[PDB]
Amino acid sequence: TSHEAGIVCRITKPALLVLNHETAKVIQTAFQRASYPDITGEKAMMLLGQVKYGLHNIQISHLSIASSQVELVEAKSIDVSIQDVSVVFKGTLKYGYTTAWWLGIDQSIDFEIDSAIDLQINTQLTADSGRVRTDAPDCYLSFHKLLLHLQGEREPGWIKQLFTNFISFTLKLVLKGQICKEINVISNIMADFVQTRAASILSDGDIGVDISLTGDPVITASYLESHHKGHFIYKDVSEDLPLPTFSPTLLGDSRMLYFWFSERVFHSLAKVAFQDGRLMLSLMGDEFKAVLETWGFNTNQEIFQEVVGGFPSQAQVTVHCLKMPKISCQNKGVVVDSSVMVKFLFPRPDQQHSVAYTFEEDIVTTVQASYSKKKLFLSLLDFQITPKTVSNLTESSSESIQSFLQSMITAVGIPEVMSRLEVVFTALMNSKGVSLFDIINPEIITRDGFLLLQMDFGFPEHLLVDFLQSLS
Ligand SMILES: CCCCCCCC/C=C\CCCCCCCC(=O)OC[C@H](COP(=O)(O)OCC[N+](C)(C)C)OC(=O)CCCCCCC/C=C\CCCCCCCC
Ligand SMILES: CCCCCCCC/C=C\CCCCCCCC(=O)OC[C@H](COP(=O)(O)OCC[N+](C)(C)C)OC(=O)CCCCCCC/C=C\CCCCCCCC
Ligand SMILES: CCCCCCCC/C=C\CCCCCCCC(=O)O[C@H]1CC[C@@]2(C)C(=CC[C@H]3[C@@H]4CC[C@H]([C@H](C)CCCC(C)C)[C@@]4(C)CC[C@@H]32)C1
Ligand SMILES: CCCCCCCC/C=C\CCCCCCCC(=O)O[C@H]1CC[C@@]2(C)C(=CC[C@H]3[C@@H]4CC[C@H]([C@H](C)CCCC(C)C)[C@@]4(C)CC[C@@H]32)C1
Ligand SMILES: *[C@@H]1O[C@H](CO[C@@H]2O[C@@H](C)[C@@H](O)[C@@H](O)[C@@H]2O)[C@@H](O[C@H]2O[C@H](CO)[C@@H](O)[C@H](O)[C@H]2NC(C)=O)[C@H](O)[C@H]1NC(C)=O
Ligand SMILES: [Cl-]
Repeated sequence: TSHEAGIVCRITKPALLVLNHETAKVIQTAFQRASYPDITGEKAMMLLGQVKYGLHNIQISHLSIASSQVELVEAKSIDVSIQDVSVVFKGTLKYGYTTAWWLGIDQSIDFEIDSAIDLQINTQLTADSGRVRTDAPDCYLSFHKLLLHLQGEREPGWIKQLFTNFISFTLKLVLKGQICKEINVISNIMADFVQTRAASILSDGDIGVDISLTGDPVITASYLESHHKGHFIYKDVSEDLPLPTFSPTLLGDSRMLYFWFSERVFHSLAKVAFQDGRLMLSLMGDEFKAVLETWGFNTNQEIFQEVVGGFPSQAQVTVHCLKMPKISCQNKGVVVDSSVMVKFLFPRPDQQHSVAYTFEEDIVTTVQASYSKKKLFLSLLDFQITPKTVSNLTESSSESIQSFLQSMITAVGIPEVMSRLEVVFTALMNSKGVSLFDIINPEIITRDGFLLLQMDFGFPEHLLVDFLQSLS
């Protein structure tokens, strides 16, 4: 089929398989969070009269898991089978022979309950409140054993029989209610957390993002796919604009993670970014000098002397966008068409001899992108510069002074701004946790109308441990 979405996330079977390595940590958390209530009553026992009993303070004492498999069922669910969770519970048995007063005082015996269980959890994914919800109403438990063992192996005659006939089957059913219920809460905590962190990665100060879902997620034998709006929000105003169409066939399913972004999302980001007054740069005395030195030039050079010239520590250059930049994705790259104002001031003791220029121009850049060693790299495939109105502010002006400045915009300006841009977007990623992941051979691929992120990842097994630990 086809979906209306600004942003699409596709998590493939291979990704689930490396995620499955930590299924046991999740099941462990579920058992540790479950409540096991006191089992009490007072029953007539054979030859022994009314006996009042209670199993008390049931606590998990040991828990291990043998293995887990994961399978995607087309249009239905993510199905995880877990074999041989062995749980040892401990508790305290308290009873007294109520009617048989001649048999002596009430008793207290420590016990353990030993079980082995296979679980089958079939999780369905649905949209709720623009959020992906998880639901496993089909959560199967199969007990291999549930055996009571008293400390000291005491048997007056009524205990093993009572446990077997009145206690285990209703306990099994209580166990299932608690475990399955708690599998459901952890699953929804983990789903909601990812979504909130996704949104956080796309947010900054007064800039937020709406990644509300546009329909129920999709499951096939090969992947699962969520479709989001991707509208940027500025000071809590958003524009609920029509959604671009998305075609599932656009994506492969061999990498672990695919992210498809419409160019409409870039339009949205350029829009709020411009509104926030962010698309600007200022270089004063020694910052201007430092920028030239980065690109292999030097304010003390002969060729800079007529422009800068005597007081290079007092140079001033500003760039700012005049209107919102225009961003397109194309097969060749991402094209940003920017209308800028570049202002120069290289003062002299006499202000009449200060070189002072302003350049209104469109600069169009075709850019390709790389991710490597935890950094974003931006590449210039080509550029075009078309001035609209150049102004000199003093008499100190010449076709060759103007052409020096233009050449600086081109040779130093463009590559400097690109450098600053990649540094800024890399720091936005890092500060939101992206650095912590092992992103493996990611590809950034531009096409007509959309950008593609494809990658494998490594899951630092300690990150899930700490998150589950942080749940308390
Ligand atoms: C679409 C991207 C917009 C930028 C591309 C336009 C090309 C540039 C066009 C013209 C250049 C002229 C001006 C050059 C100066 C910019 C270069 C630079 O020097 O610096 C980049 C700055 C960051 O500088 P600054 O914030 O300190 O402001 C400084 C301003 N002053 C001090 C007043 C607060 O501007 C920014 O980066 C703006 C972006 C910040 C967005 C923050 C929200 C985080 C959201 C998402 C993260 C990534 C999205 C993931 C992919 C989804 C698809 C969209
Ligand atoms: C993480 C999901 C990866 C796989 C899904 C890929 C889809 C990606 C979609 C969108 C991108 C969103 C990014 C994913 C979220 C992690 C981002 C992250 O890098 O965040 C780091 C933090 C660590 O510190 P902090 O929480 O204090 O935040 C403060 C962070 N600072 C201090 C660095 C600023 O948090 C953490 O890493 C918490 C890590 C544990 C949370 C796992 C939640 C669900 C993941 C796996 C489920 C395992 C179940 C196995 C069953 C499989 C059966 C199929
Ligand atoms: C992994 C590398 C991350 C680094 C990526 C850096 C790229 C940054 C750039 C752009 C950010 C893109 C923003 C896009 C918006 C995405 C929206 C977005 O966040 O989509 C998320 C929606 C929910 C979910 C489908 C997901 C994640 C994992 C899923 C969960 C894993 C386990 C969960 C099971 C239910 C657990 C069952 C266990 C039990 C023992 C039976 C499961 C499947 C629930 C749903 C999530 C992606
Ligand atoms: C001495 C100096 C005097 C000169 C004065 C200066 C004068 C200069 C004047 C004007 C300069 C203007 C020209 C420069 C404009 C260049 C435009 C320019 O560089 O535009 C680029 C801006 C960043 C971006 C939007 C882009 C394309 C790629 C995008 C990236 C793709 C994925 C990236 C994700 C966030 C990361 C996911 C990776 C994951 C962690 C695995 C993403 C979306 C970041 C944003 C970029 C185009
Ligand atoms: C900006 O410099 C002007 C002199 O420069 C030339 O003309 C520019 C338009 C530009 O093409 C540049 O490359 C050329 O070198 C200057 O313009 C005029 O004014 C002065 C004094 O009134 C006059 O002597 C000069 O000959 C005039 N030139 C022309 C061709 O019009 C202008 O004064 C200056 N701007 C300001 C406000 O300082
Ligand atoms: Cl006894």
